[PDB]
Amino acid sequence: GKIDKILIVGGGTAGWMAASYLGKALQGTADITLLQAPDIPTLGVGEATIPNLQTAFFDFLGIPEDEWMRECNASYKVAIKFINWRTAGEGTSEARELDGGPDHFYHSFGLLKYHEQIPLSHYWFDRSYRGKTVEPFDYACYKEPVILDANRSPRRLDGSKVTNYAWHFDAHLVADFLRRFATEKLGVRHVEDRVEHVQRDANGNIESVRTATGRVFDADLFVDCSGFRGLLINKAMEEPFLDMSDHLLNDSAVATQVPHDDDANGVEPFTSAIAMKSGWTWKIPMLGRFGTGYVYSSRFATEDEAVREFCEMWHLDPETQPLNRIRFRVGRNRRAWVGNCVSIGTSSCFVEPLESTGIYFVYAALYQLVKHFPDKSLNPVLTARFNREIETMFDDTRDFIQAHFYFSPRTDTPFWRANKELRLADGMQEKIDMYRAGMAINAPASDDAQLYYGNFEEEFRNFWNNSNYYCVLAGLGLVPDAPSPRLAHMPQATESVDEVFGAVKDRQRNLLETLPSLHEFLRQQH
Amino acid sequence: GKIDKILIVGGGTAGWMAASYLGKALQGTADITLLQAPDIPTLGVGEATIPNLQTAFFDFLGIPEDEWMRECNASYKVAIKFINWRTAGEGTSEARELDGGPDHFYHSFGLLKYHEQIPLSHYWFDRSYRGKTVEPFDYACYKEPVILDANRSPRRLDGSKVTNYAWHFDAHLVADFLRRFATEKLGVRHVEDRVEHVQRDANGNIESVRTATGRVFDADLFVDCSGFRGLLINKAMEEPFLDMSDHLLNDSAVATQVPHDDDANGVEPFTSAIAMKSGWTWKIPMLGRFGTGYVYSSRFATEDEAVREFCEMWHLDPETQPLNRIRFRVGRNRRAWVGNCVSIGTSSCFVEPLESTGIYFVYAALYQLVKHFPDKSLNPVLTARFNREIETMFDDTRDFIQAHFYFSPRTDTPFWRANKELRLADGMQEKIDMYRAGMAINAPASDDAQLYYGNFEEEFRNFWNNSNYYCVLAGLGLVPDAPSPRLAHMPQATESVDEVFGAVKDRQRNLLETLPSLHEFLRQ
Repeated sequence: GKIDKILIVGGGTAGWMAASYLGKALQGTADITLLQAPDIPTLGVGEATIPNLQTAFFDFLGIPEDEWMRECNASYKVAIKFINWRTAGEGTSEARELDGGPDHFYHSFGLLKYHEQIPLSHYWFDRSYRGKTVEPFDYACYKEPVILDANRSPRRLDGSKVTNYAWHFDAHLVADFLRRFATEKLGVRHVEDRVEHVQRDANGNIESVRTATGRVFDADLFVDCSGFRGLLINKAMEEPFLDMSDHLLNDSAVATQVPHDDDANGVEPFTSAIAMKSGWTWKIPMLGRFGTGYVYSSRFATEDEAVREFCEMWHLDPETQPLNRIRFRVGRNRRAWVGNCVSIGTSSCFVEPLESTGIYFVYAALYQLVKHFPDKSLNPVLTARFNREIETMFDDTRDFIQAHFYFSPRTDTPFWRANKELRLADGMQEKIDMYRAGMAINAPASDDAQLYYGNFEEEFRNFWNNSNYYCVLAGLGLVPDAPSPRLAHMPQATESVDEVFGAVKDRQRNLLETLPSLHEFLRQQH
Repeated sequence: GKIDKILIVGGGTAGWMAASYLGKALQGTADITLLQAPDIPTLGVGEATIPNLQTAFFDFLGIPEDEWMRECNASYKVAIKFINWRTAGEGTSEARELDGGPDHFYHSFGLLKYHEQIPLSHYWFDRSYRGKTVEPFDYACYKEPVILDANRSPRRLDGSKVTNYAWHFDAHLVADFLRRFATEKLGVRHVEDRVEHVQRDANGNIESVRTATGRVFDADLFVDCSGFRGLLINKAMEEPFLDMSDHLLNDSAVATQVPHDDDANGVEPFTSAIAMKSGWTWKIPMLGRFGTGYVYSSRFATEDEAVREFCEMWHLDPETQPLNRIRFRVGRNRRAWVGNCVSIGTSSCFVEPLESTGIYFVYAALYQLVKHFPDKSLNPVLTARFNREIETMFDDTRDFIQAHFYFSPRTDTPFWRANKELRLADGMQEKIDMYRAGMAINAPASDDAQLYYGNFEEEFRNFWNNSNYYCVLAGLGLVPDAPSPRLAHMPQATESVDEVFGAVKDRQRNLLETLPSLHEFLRQ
């Protein structure tokens, strides 16, 4: 028979996302309960997202962007801005000078146009390599950088959208919002209780969960949203966790939230990823405040050193500033789903938030869970395919992230040097090989915005694509060995591409002149 | 420095396709010569194709469908009709009875509708498993079977397309067309001569090709289109061919062209794949003629037996009917491209034409070749990526075709029983497991037709998709173990699905009444 009963263990963000998505997907055909025990609450230190959060998650739920944004005090994200990844020095919020300008580059959500079937990146590098341009890749190929430099809104005062964007918010507010939504609109049962004992049967499946009050919860399917502890997937099911520290040295964070006077300084329409001596710091602007965290490697800095260098960066008192000290569990389970137990969220996998993938990993996995939905016979092929989708989503992100450090030119601290001594995974070395040979890496099948950020399957298959790779690699200074050989056979195309770079320049100038500041737009809403 | 000179060796279908495509892609920036020896030419036994022949090949060349179709006396293909794959007996052109009707099923180019993000196949099976319908998958889910039963045109008299379609033609005619195009409009040099000696250098790359007349041709890149011989890739470069007869028993054919009275019988808008005792037989309708070929396994039938059983099927006289007897090389090179030598066509790989992939393999490889186009330094990464794309293209097709034989329920001859004793490749076994578990296999990311058969990278990535698997597997009688578990959680979706089946029944009925016969349309 069908799954009748689902027990979600863990509240927080993944828990209530799971409750909401499953509540919606299976509405009226399964009874869902979430077990949540109270925890020491943390500061809201900020979460950055990607555009398909609206199209894959909130639209699936039937929640308009305006409804959730209002309740979560959200702001807009047009790009990640990478600061000081190429220059030596202390951890500072000001960009250093590099070749006549600030040491920054953007990874934005813009689409990279094709010209005559070839991505603009390849024409850019062709001209760069032959000294016909010295303009950075991101300024040449995307309208976004010029308007991000001026803190522009991604929407006009009349509401019309000029660029792809996503969101900055306090995760706690979003979890709250979803808890209200699941319990009130979807009849998800909320039980405040603490897991004391997980009972397994002779097949290794979870039979039930007994709580500290002595209540027993049985279900056909268990969803582990307990975070790093992995109370079901690791403690009960004994599934091993794969530590990825031969690829990823960062395992810790110190974080806080800082009041901000938006009236005096405006709001930045981007996340900042500020390179540090032994890691990097996020800055996630919200309304009246920003979230910030130094992600660092315990192998290269003590907790005290990280605290001191994070506080000094922001001119905060390390003795009195409210701080979150976090030790992460980096990596993934050998298998995300085992028996009748599916892990979702950090109980499944975690990588540092360098590319804003944390929330995405939750709803991407829920999408895959519903796609591979079992009945009570729990057909093993469903479980196996789900696992393969999760493993690829994680490993590809792990690789992509590793490359941000591996290809930094910095040699100034033990941390930056040690990153160059790690190996890239085989699959990543293959992409780098291709990239050096002038190939696109996972070119999107279409340069259409909507078809990509609006159709989840397409986006899941092609999650890190050529645009993403060139932003990061060319950003850091890794470029191909020579221009794509095809281009020498396309003289007309290399002439006419001039008008494509020109149309980018025009949009850059026109948007810079007509767009209001992000702050101007936010005040109008509120 | 860039590739300045290309030598194509061999000038049949693949050679002239290669000449046209490269001549177009590299126009004015590379000198191309084609070398072709006068061979005993074969009967035109017919070729069936898939819709992206227009969008990925002829469109690339800038040649309208009307131009080439008229010059190659082409006809229209809407589907492959599989006949007698489920019933015991002799090789006959007429479908036997099975469960109250003819033993046939269609594999159409039509698109399978999604309903509530789920392919129609899944709702069909759910209804079928629960005894709500006895209707075959193809008639439930596609408008095509009903209009194909009546030999309807895929275009109205006014020109409007009512369904996806491809083409039937004599390859010899298209190749001529392409020869005229490459030579007259793209400056490709045609040399009629035989290869006598291929000289290689110290790195093992081809330095030059010397001919029987003593002429010496050098190039930066060599394209082997020499067919099964592999004069360059296998013989000169010594790249091993990988035989794949552990997945595919068929290795031979007896083929001919049969005159056809279109005025009396009409023209079938489909290729027929007619199951035989020791293989299967294609029927490819053209204008006033059909191409036909018995594809068979030499391990199960002698050439004589095949000849007799093929001639008896079509009421031909074996003593006087012109026949081609072919022995195929089944499989692919270990690597399609080695050093400065790229194989394109049957010099590269071959599988029986059960799913009309032969021409597709040429332009698909040509597309990949241009995408991974080298300079004179022959970056090893471009070569390896190209090789990987060819392996996958080929192996996926090999697997899909094996499935046509492995899941046939026939046990009446040694040939049908021996197919069941082969192994499916690990990738294919995984797909079958997924299918049984109620999953879509390689569902199209989009429900949309144009975006699929009109964007090559999209179709290459997703070439055998869920629609194809269901057509063939459900056609043959392999269906999932139980309905997709999701559907029991979608009561509103399984209710509203009825008006989707209804809409198909409607289009069936409507087009059956309003469409001209294919005969009618061709005459125009």
